[PDB]
Amino acid sequence: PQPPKVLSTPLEIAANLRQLQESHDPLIITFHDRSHRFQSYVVHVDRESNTLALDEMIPRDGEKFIENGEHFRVEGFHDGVRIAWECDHALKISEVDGHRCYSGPLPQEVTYHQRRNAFRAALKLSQLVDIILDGAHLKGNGAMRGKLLDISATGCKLRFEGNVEDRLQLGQVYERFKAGNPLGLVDTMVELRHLHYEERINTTFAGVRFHNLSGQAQRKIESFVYQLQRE
Repeated sequence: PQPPKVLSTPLEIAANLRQLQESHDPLIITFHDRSHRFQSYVVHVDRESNTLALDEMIPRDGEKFIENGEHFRVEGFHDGVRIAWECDHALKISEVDGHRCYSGPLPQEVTYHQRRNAFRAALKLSQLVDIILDGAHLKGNGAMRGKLLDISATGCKLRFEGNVEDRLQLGQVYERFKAGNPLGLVDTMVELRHLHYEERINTTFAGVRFHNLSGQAQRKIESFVYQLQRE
């Protein structure tokens, strides 16, 4: 679990906002009591002037709510961290070289949340590792063949052809998980944490957590994770 850090100083607040800016990290703007989510970007951060400017709404019609001076929440990711805050102040709509933006004071507080205990390295789609998901509590007939999509020191993301939801159970433990080269995992225990089926591409994705791993198994998983980002 663990809740997000609450950043409450102009120094920290501006530093994180500058990162969203310099990286052009997309923001999702949600207006109070309005379903639709709009997109923006941080385009100006000036701590001395206590000024923050957001990029023109997308869709453009959302600018209407800023004119209405409606309250909204803003959230964006930077290097895996969810940076979020509330804007309850009136913004000024400005236009520079045709590009418009909304500027106002820096938020008094910003939340900083990153929930994963270990970095997940994604595998190139052209180099997916073959895996087998199996165990005594697996429903249906036979072990399930699949592919490894991402992996961290603590778990991994798997891919299975077709819909396999009914053959699995959230929270269930599978003691016969295997992974081919270059991991060479055998008789590994994994616990299903999340899954969903995507009809459009007839694929079920699942997130599992490792359990009771030997040192050798850990060093092998961790060295792969390390190597995956080496490239």
